[PDB]
Amino acid sequence: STTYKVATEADDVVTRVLFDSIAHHFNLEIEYVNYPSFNDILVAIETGNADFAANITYTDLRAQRFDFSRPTNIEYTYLYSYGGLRLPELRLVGIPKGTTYGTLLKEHYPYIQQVEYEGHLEALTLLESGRVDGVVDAINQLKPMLLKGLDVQLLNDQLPIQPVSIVTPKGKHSALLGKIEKYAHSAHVQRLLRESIQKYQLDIRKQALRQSVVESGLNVQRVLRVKLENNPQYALRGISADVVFQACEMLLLKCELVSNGQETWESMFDDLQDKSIDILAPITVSQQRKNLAYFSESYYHPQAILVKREHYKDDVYSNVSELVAERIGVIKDDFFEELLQQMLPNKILFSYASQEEKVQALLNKEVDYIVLNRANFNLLLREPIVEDTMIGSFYQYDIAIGFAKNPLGATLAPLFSRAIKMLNTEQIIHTY
Amino acid sequence: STTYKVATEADDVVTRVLFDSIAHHFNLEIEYVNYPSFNDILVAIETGNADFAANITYTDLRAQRFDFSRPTNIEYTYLYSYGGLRLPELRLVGIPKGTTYGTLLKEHYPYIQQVEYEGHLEALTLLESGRVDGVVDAINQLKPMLLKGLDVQLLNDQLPIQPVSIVTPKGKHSALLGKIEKYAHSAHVQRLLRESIQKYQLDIRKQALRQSVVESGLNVQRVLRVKLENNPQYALRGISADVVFQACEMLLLKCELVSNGQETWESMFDDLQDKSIDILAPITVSQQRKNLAYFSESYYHPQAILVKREHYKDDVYSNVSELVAERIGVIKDDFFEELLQQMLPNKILFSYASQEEKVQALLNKEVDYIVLNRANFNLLLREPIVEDTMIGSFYQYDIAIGFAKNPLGATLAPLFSRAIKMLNTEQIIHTY
Ligand SMILES: NC(=[NH2+])NCCC[C@H](N)C(=O)O
Ligand SMILES: NC(=[NH2+])NCCC[C@H](N)C(=O)O
Repeated sequence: STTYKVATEADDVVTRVLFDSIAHHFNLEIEYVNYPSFNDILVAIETGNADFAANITYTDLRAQRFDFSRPTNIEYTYLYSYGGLRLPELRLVGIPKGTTYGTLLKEHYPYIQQVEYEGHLEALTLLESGRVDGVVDAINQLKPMLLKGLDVQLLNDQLPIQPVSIVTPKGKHSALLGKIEKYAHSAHVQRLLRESIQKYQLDIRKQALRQSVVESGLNVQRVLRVKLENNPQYALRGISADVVFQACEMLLLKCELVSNGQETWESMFDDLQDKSIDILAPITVSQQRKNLAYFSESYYHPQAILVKREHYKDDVYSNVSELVAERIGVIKDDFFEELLQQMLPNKILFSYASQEEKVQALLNKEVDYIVLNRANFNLLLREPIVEDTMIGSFYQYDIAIGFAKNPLGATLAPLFSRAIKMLNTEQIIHTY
Repeated sequence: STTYKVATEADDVVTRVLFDSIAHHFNLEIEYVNYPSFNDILVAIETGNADFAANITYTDLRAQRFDFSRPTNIEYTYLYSYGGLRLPELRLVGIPKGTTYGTLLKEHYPYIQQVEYEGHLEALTLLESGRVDGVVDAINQLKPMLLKGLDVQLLNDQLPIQPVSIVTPKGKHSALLGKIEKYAHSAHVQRLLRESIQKYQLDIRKQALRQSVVESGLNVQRVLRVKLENNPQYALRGISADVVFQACEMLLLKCELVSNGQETWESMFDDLQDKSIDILAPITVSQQRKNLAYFSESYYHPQAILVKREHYKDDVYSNVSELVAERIGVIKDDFFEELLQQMLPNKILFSYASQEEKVQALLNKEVDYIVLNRANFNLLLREPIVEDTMIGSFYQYDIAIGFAKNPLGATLAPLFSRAIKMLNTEQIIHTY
C-alpha cells in the first residue's frame, strides 16, 4: 500500500473534481497537498515531493524537467481587478511566477508591464491597495479573490488560452499516468469537467454580483418596466430581449416587457424620458441621445452599410467619403443622419420619416444610396437591391441598454454592465 | 473686369484641375496664389487677401470665420516616412498646423504625439533627419516629398478621411460659390476629379517605386519564374495571381507563370528551395517555412475554422481549446498541423497526406473535426457538412509571396512589398 501526493494551489476545484473522480474510479489513495504558490507546485513535481499535479500548461522546456500527460481539460483564466477592467486598460499587471501567463500577455499586450508575485496573498497585496492595476490568474484564485471584493473578466474567450494537462515526476508514474489520461478523455469525465466547473465558477461570480445588488439597496420587489424598439432602426423577441431578460435573471431582478402599438411616431425614448418605463433597448448611443439616459456598456456592434439600387455604379466607390455628389437617403433624427453629418460634413442628406419611405425613395430613384445596418438589411430581403460590398461596412457603432435618468437607473446601468459581461453574448447573437 | 485670387499650397493639383475647369466653364479670370503653409491659406480666406481656396475640411468652428461650399471632392492623404511605415508604428508624427489632422490622429492613435509644423520645408526638415518619425499631410506634399526620397502610405482607405470643400471670405462670393458648387457636382467634373487625380498621384508613386528598381540594379530583362500553389491548402487564376502579376506590372518586371502537374507530392516549395523558380505564392508563412525563403509583407489573412460532420455537437464548444478530447484531423507537415501543435500542445492530432483524405476521414467518422481555411471551405461546397460557427474563426494567419533565398530574391521581396501596398487588394479579394 502507498499514497499518491497530488498538488494544489488555493481553491483548486478542478484538481479536486478530477482526482476525486480518478481516485474513485481506479480505487486510488489520493492525498492533496496545498502549495502556497504555483511555482512551488512545479518544483515539487520535478523534484518528487509530489506525485501528480494538474492544470499545468505543457511546454517544450517543461517536458525536459518532468513528464506530461496529454491535455486533459481547459483552465478558466481571469483578469482580477477592482472595478472589472479589461486587458487593454492596464499599464501594470500582476503575473503568477512560473506560469505561461508571462508569455501570453507580452505576446498580446507587450506595452503593459508585468510584475511577478508568489501566491494569493502576494497577489492580493499587489492588488489590495498597490501599484498593480490587475492580476491575471487561474480559477484557483476566483473564490478567495471575489471574497476580497474583486471583480473578474473571463479571459478564455478573449485570448487563446492553451489547454492544460496532468504532470508527473519524470519517468516516474508512467503507466498510471496513461490510465489517468485515457480515463479523463472519456465521454463521461469530460462532460463532468465541462459542466461542473462552469457551474462552479459561474455561481461564485453570480454570488458576488448579487451581493452587489443587495449592497446597492435597490428594491428588488420592484417590477422593472422594459420596452423593446420596434421601429426599423438597428436590432431587436431576439438579441436585445435575451440580453436584457437574462441579465435581469443574472441580477435576480424582475423585469417585465411592455408594449402597445406606437411607435414610428410614438417614440419609446419619450417613454424613457417620461420615466414611464425604466429600461429601453436597443438604443444605439448617438451623441444626440448620450445625455438623455444612462447607458449600460455595449452588447452588440452593428455594421453600417450603404444600400443601393442593384447593378448601379458597382465598384465606382471604395469608401463613403467618395459619395460627395451622390444622393444619400437617411431618416430624420435617426442615428445614421447624425453619423453622416460627422462623416460627410455640410453635405446635403435627404431626410425621411421612416425606413419604409427611405427604401421606397431608393426604389423610385428619388435617391441612389441609403444607410442601413447590415443585419437589418438581411432581414428585409428575407421578409431587388443590394449592398455595395465595395464600400462595405463603412462604420461600426454601439448598441446598449438605456435606463431612465433617475437614481434607480443610475444604479441599474453599472449593474447591468456586469450582468452583460458574464453573459455569453456571442451565443445569443449567433442564434439570431 | 476683375480677378479671383485662389490659394494654393505646394503642388496643389486638385486646385489647379478644379479651378482651371471652372475658370474655363464660367469664363473666369483665375489667379493662383502660392501660400507657404496651409494655415497661411486659411487666414488669407477669412481676412480677404484671397477669394477662394479648396481642399478645406468643413467644421462648425470654421463656418463662423468664413463661408463654406458643400463638399466638392475627396482629398488624398498620406503618411510620409523614410521606409514607408504605418501609423501604428510611430511614436512621433508631424502634423500640419490648422488642419483637421490633429483631431484625426489623436482620435485614432492618441499615444503617438504630434509635433506641429508650417509648410513643406518645415515638414521636410522634421523628417529630413530629425525626431519626427513620419508626417501626415495632403497630396500637396506628394511630388516634392517623394523627390526627397520619402515613401507614402495612402491613409484614405485606412482612416475615415472626411470629404473636402471650397471656401470663401464670409458673406462674400455667395452667388458665385453656389454656381461653382453646382458645376463641381456635375457628372462630368466629378468623373474628371476621380480619375485624373488618381492617375496623377499613382503615377508619382510608380515613378518613385520604379526608380527604386533601377537603383537596385537588378536585371529587368530577366524573366522571373513564378509558381502558384495548386494543392488544396489556403488560396490561389485568382487572388494570388492578380496580386503577383499586377505587382510585377507595378515594378515593370516581366513575370511568367509556370506549371506542370505535380504537386500534392511534388512540392513547389522544393522548386523554390531548388532555385528552379524565383517566386512562389501563396505561402502561408509558417515557422517551419519562415527561414527557407524571403517573404513579401502579407496580402491576405485567411480565417482558420473547424469543419465538422453536420448536426454533430452544435454549440457544445465555443473555442478550439475545448477540443482537448475531440479527434482533429490535419494534413502532415501542413501549416494547420503546426498551428494546432502551438495552440493545443502535446495533443494527438491525426495526420493525413492530403485534403481529400482529410475530408474523407471526417465523412467516414474516422475523425470529428478537421481544420480548414474559410474561403477554401466555401469553395469545396460549391464544387453534407459544415462549419462550427460557435468556435468560428479560431485564428487569423498570413499569406505572402515567397522568394528564392538568393541575392535577387533578397532584393525582390522588399520591392514586392511596396508594389503590394500601392495595390487595391480589397478589390481583388472581393472579385473572388
Ligand atoms: N495553479 C495554477 N493552475 N496556476 C496557473 C497555471 C497557468 C498555466 N496553466 C501554466 O501552467 O503555466
Ligand atoms: N493644403 C491642404 N490641403 N492641406 C491639408 C488640409 C487638410 C484638411 N482638408 C483640412 O482642411 O483641415
